[PDB]
Amino acid sequence: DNYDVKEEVRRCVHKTTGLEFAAKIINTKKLSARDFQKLEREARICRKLQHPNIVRLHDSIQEESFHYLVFDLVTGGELFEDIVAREFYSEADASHCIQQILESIAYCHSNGIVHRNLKPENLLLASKAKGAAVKLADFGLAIEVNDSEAWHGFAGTPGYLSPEVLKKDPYSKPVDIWACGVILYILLVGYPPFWDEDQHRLYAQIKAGAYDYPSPEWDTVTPEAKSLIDSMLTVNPKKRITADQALKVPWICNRE
Amino acid sequence: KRPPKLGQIGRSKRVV
Repeated sequence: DNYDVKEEVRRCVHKTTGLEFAAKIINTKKLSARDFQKLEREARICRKLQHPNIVRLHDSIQEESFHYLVFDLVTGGELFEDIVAREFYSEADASHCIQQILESIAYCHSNGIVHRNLKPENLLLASKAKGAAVKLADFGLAIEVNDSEAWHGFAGTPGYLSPEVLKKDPYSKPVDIWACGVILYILLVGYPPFWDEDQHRLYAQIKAGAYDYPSPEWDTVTPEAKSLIDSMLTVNPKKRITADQALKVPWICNRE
Repeated sequence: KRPPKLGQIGRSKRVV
C-alpha cells in the first residue's frame, strides 16, 4: 500500500520516502506452482545479499495472485553494452571496473553464495558516468555452499565456464574468479580469451587453459595487469586467486 | 590467434 506503479518488471516509488525503485511482479498460478518454488529459493538468496554493488532486494510482498519484489533501480544499462560502446576500457577504468565486481563477488563468497552465471551481460551500471558504480544481478544459478567442494550441477554461460566444471569435477567458489578473468580480459581488449564457432572446440580450449596475449594490442598492457588475469585464469582451482586476495593487488590498490 | 570483439559476437546463452 506504499508503492506507486509507473512504466515498465516495472518502476515504482515509495509513498513515504519517495525513492524510485524497480518492482518485479510475478503471477499466479502462472508461474506454475513449483516454477514458483524455484523463485522461493532464488529470492531468499538476494535477501541475504545487501551490498552496494549488488542489485539489492529491499522488500518481498505477496498480494493476491501477484508477487512483488522491490529491487534497487539501475539505469546505466548493462556493462556489456558499455563495452561494445567504448570498444575496450583503459587499464584505470578497467582496474576500477573489476575491483567493483571483485568486492561484490568477495561479499557473495564470504556469505556462502556462488554466482556461476557471472558475465558482462549480468553486470549493471548506475549510470554511464565516468565513475558510476557496477551492480551484480541474475542469481538464477546462484547456490548456497560450504567451504567443501562438490558437484553442484552443471550450468553457466558457455564462454565463461570454468575448467573444473567442464571436467565434471567438484567445484566451489573459484568458478567465479574464473569468470572474472574472462571479463577483466575482455575489458582490456574487447574480445574474449576463449572462443570458437563450435561449442566443443570451445570447452576444449577452456579446459586446456588455452589463451594468449596477441600483439600488438597486449604489447602495451602493464604486466601487473596480465599477471592478475593469469592468476584468475589459473586452471587449477586450488591455486587460483580468491576474491579477497585479488582486492589486495597493487594494480587494484591504486586509488591515487 | 584472435577472436571477434565482444560487440561482434553477441550476448551469451546460458546452459541447463
